Amino acid sequence: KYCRFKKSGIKYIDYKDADFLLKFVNEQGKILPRRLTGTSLKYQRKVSVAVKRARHLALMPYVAD
RNA sequence: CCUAGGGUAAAACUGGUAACUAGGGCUAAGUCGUAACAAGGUAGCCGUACCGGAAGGUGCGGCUGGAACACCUCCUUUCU
Repeated sequence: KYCRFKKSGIKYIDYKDADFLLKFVNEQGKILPRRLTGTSLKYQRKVSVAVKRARHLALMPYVAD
């Protein structure tokens, strides 16, 4: 129930990795709540805006299944 | 020359009164409806706009000074 970004030394969230951005998304392409992943709020905001940036850049789908 | 008094002109303050007219408090509790008090039978109230014999109704925003119900779809992590 810890933060995978506070445990490691990662300070940025890249959006050009569709394979890496699949760990914070639902099975149908929805952002997972930070309660299930233990991520702090400061990094949850960043991962949410990164997911949205990937959706805009057409690396992750809006409506998936 | 000065100045009491008198005349004249336009204003300011204030009192009384007036056809008609708006609202307020009581009287015997007359006529019409039941708007609020229980979730008052459409939750209530506040600001505002429109409308209607009347209490009032509706649109937008805000509050609980409202009752009854009221824990969860994903289970766990590697420098991307």
